[PDB]
Amino acid sequence: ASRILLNNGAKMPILGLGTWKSPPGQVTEAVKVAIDVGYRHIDCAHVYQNENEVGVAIQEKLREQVVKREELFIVSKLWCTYHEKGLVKGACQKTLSDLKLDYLDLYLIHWPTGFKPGKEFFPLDESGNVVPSDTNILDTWAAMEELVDEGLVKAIGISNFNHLQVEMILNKPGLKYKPAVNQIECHPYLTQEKLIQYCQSKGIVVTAYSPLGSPDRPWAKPEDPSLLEDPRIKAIAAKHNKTTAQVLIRFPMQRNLVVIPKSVTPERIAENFKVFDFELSSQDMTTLLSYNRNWRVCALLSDTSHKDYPFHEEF
Ligand SMILES: NC(=O)c1ccc[n+]([C@@H]2O[C@H](COP(=O)([O-])OP(=O)(O)OC[C@H]3O[C@@H](n4cnc5c(N)ncnc54)[C@H](OP(=O)(O)O)[C@@H]3O)[C@@H](O)[C@H]2O)c1
Ligand SMILES: O=C(O)Cn1ccc(=O)n(Cc2nc3cc(Cl)ccc3s2)c1=O
Repeated sequence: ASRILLNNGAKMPILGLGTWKSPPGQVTEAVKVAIDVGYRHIDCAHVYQNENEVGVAIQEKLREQVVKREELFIVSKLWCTYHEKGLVKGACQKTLSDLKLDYLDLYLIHWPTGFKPGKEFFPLDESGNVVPSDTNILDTWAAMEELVDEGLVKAIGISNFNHLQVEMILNKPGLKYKPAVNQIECHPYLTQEKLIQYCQSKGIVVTAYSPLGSPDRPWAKPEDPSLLEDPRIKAIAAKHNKTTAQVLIRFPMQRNLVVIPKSVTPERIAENFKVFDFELSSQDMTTLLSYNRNWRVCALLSDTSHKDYPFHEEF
């Protein structure tokens, strides 16, 4: 299928467009091209500082009668500096206003960690440590629940939560909505078998981010492993007469995951969509999973001491 069923009864397209690091100057066109070749899910975030430009793309294609809103699946994320209960609605309404939407299909707690509230997205002390806020996961969740109850969002979830932090919400006394989705880093070098096992066994859909290894991540090192340049994957792709990326995208799809590859390059936006016309074999799958090195690209070492930092646990 092209969409997966969420616990709120809605269907989420398994392929969406990533927008982290998509420059404002270029993401409007990115989103317009994506919608034209068939993407219906867009992954956004206030912290990406481009939601206005996404918004412009979406409104235009609506008005062009290319798509209707009910066909779109728009995701955004509550940033760490807005975890306080009194800050959540405003944060959501800023995103809705930027995107020019009257609701979000899915809204996620971006990271489990709260940061000191203020203008700066990554507030630092004088020694380079990120300054936390005195917020906890459960209170933030209750604020997320309100947004559903108020019709601002159809569904809520989490992102970058380890299985203990997921359990905390699941077991929350007086829980109103279970998380629909957990959006985590996932690719052949970080295959997340245990967390995916956990999440799926709980009826929680897993979305795979940085499926191509985020080669444009601002802290990349030349010596870092590169999925897109991996000769082993290239060979699997050539066998299927597909590109390396196409394979890297088809891989999470065959694990019953949602996947959200990012591009602002029109030809790669279309390339990345052409993944519904082939299947990776059982061996292929097995082979890609064996490349796991539990290697992640998205972490924040300056925040490792946070009580809620997620990657100290095994999964
Ligand atoms: N929840 C979170 O904490 C979190 C964290 C990280 C990412 N995510 C989400 O996941 C999305 C995807 O992850 P990502 O942006 O980190 O990286 P990604 O999708 O793994 O890779 C994006 C990089 O790959 C390039 N690229 C795209 N298609 C290509 C192709 N067919 N061939 C060769 N290169 C290609 C892009 O180049 P161009 O764009 O220049 O073409 C860009 O430099 C993000 O944009 C964001 O929406 C969520
Ligand atoms: O947030 C995004 O979607 C993209 N993104 C942007 C900047 C960046 O440094 N990172 C790494 C982070 N790691 C943590 C780790 C934790 Cl515990 C909290 C926040 C972050 S941010 C990043 O993933």
